[PDB]
Amino acid sequence: SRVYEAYPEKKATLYFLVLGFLALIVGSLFGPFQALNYGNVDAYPLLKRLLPFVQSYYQGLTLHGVLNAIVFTQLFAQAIMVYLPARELNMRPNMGLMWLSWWMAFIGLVVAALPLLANEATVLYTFYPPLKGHWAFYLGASVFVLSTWVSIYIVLDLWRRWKAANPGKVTPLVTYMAVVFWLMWFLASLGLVLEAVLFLLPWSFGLVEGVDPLVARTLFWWTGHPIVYFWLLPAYAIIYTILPKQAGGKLVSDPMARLAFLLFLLLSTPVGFHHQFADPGIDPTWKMIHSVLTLFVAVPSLMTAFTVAASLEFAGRLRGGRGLFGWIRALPWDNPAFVAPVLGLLGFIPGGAGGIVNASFTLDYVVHNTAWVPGHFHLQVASLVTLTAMGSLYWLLPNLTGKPISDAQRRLGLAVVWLWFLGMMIMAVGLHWAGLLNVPRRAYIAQVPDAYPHAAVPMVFNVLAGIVLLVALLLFIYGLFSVLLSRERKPELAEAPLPFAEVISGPEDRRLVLAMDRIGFWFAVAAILVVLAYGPTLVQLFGHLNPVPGWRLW
Amino acid sequence: KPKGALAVILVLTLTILVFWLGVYAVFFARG
Amino acid sequence: VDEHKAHKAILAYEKGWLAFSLAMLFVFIALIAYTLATHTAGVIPAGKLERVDPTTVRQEGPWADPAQAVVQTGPNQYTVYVLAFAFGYQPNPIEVPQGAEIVFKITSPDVIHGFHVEGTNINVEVLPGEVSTVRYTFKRPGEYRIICNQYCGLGHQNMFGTIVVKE
Ligand code: HAS
Ligand code: HEM
Ligand SMILES: CCCCCCCC/C=C\CCCCCCCC(=O)OC[C@H](O)CO
Ligand code: CUA
Ligand SMILES: [Cu+2]
Repeated sequence: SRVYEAYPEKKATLYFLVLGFLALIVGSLFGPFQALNYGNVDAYPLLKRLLPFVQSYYQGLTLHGVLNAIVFTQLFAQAIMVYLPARELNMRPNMGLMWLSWWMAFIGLVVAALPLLANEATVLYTFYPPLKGHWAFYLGASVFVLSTWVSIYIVLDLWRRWKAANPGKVTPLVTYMAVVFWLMWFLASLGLVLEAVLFLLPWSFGLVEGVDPLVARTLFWWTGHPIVYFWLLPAYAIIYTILPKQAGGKLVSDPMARLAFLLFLLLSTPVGFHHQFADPGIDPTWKMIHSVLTLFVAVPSLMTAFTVAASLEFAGRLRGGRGLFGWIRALPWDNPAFVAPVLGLLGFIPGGAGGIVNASFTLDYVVHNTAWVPGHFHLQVASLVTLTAMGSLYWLLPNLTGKPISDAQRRLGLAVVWLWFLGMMIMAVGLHWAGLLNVPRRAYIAQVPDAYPHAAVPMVFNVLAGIVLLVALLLFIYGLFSVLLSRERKPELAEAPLPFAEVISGPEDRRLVLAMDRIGFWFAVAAILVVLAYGPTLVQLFGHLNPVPGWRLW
Repeated sequence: KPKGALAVILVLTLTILVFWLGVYAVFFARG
Repeated sequence: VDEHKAHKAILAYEKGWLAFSLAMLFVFIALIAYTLATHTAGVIPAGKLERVDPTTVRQEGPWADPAQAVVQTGPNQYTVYVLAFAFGYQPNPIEVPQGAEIVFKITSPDVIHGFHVEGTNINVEVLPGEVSTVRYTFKRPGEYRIICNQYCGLGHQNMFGTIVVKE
């Protein structure tokens, strides 16, 4: 193809997309089985015939979390937030590095993968010491994540090469989003990196005998909160810059979009104690400090709510809908690339509301480590983020490949996203409810069937969801493979422009953009809040290391 | 006036308050 | 014009919304504030770093003899030294007077466990080589289940203990 000669990043992006979606399929096969479990039905005897390398409930759960929440989310962040800025600026990435990042990700995935399958790191996706997994997991994970460091450099190089060619011009909207998104992730990743190199890796190598588990969780949840803004922002990018045009309208405000992203840069990392509310030996004052800052990081989301809703109401009126609710009808509910992210935003309503409960310090004692939590994050990452990702298949697959999407294909995709959305809301009800009834997470409850008899109703919902979501998963594998196993190609598809939206602009726009565009100033601010937030506690805990021996209990 | 977005943000605010206040209730009940 | 009117009226609506939003978050913080001022506060772990040797906890000290791990340490105050381990608690059961200040002090000799007392707000991580310390007063008499709510291995789902609260 002469298409890939002109535009090589198309082929690199696609490599990212597929590995992610592969991961996602394998990841989500464990899903309905975990829902059945949460409904008191043990389906594991079954799954083990079918998949005989699975030895425990807790192995599956580990593969589920790692494969869905870490691999798919990162490979998607990688595809979207490199490709879109490349195409906004009509400029080419350094191709050498682009491939290198891919190879780093593939190699790490496969090294990590091997102990996971052989049952030598049944430690879950949080891998909390002193549960001691195979050294290969630690080394796997490490190279996988660090692949993003290359990604970061690629986009800053783009930016830089555009700014040198355009002195005195403001950063275009998409490349703006990606710039602060990559600089934020750089700050946010240093916890786990630091956890990996001074603790996990040396200890799994047997070069030191123990790890201090309080320092580990601390550095861990350094990265651990803002890894979820890293999942979310690519979806948000699409929803601000692409979803408008697909609905029929325009994004209502460039300034307000930018301010969203900039507040994430500032507030996404300095917040982790919200994961450590019930941890001993961390100061109550520092817990409150983190809780208040956790409420601020919700403000960009509250803000995104108004900007996007006003956008859809716009498009809708321009499409003939009148009155308080007629605008909603006028929107294009035939088009999967539209419906998906939108039903996603809908479930994010209850999911963001649970997010704020969990945030609120003392309130956390009600819900912490109960079913409430997985109920909360499925609405957030398993539906908004994933629904958006599947959605983009419907414009991104034919723009990287040249393969058309049929009418039929389109109709199946609509079914798929509907059922996924509905399955997720159904499971939310179940898990929210089981949790208020003290039902724990990370538990093979199906194996202690008389232990939670007061939760038999909420359990009915989780059996239902597990079925609805099995069918949705099956029609997705078949769907996606009918496109990716299609012979027919239209090279004029690969040659169109990405469906970016037009922006409504206003006199205030200029003076505002220029502020936000002082990027170095804003990054130094965010680094400052990190040192201040974590700094006095780490010096405490480092001053007082109590490392303990590792255990293998599976 | 963006009556539509305002109705959505109304829905937003209400869910937030039912979640948050409903859980505050449980806290002091268990307390 | 349409679009220019749209944007001005959108932004004028977005300005108030953001302000209502701040207001609400501030009230939430105030209401959290109040909890910190009340007895409901005891369930928050102590900040003090209090370090032990997980390797000797079972041989030496107030964890070593479960049948003595209840200690009257105040007029109406009792201390309970709890072991969380793979896969159970000691002492079992924990027997305690209704109405007294209970100060739990839980450690672990192996891996991280949860200490979550059903019907209460006691929900604390339990890390080896550190002591978790939480206070509470049982207002009703009866049996209360401890549930382990941190993944601690294959025995996790059967890790249960018992508090008996005496009339
Ligand atoms: C992408 C993934 C995730 C996002 C985003 C997320 C959002 C939040 N969460 Fe959460 N969460 C917590 C608090 C928050 C807060 C304050 C926010 C905020 O960022 C959320 C603010 C969100 C909003 C303010 C919602 C905006 C609403 C919108 C945008 C909808 C507009 C609707 C439209 C436009 C549709 C209407 C229009 C039509 C046309 C129909 C806390 C507390 O501090 C814990 C610790 C729990 C514990 O006890 O251990 C936690 C636990 C988790 C864990 C588990 C970690 C573990 O394994 O133990 C994950 C994976 C996770 C994911 C995610 N979470 N969360
Ligand atoms: C067919 C779709 C899916 C279903 C039925 C499903 C079901 C479940 C259930 C019931 C749990 C709770 C297990 C437990 O706490 O013991 C869970 C855990 C989890 N799921 Fe999903 N899931 C699905 C897709 C996803 C997706 C798309 C993501 C991310 C995008 C995801 C991420 C997670 C994570 C991070 C955990 C918690 C990991 C841990 O506790 O160690 N899942 N899943
Ligand atoms: C235009 C209006 C502007 C000004 C108005 C702002 C609204 C004030 C908000 C909250 C009050 C805080 C209430 C604090 C009292 C809590 C007492 C309580 O709820 O006690 C229950 C518990 O059982 C005892 O232990
Ligand atoms: Cu001890 Cu789970
Ligand atoms: Cu978080």
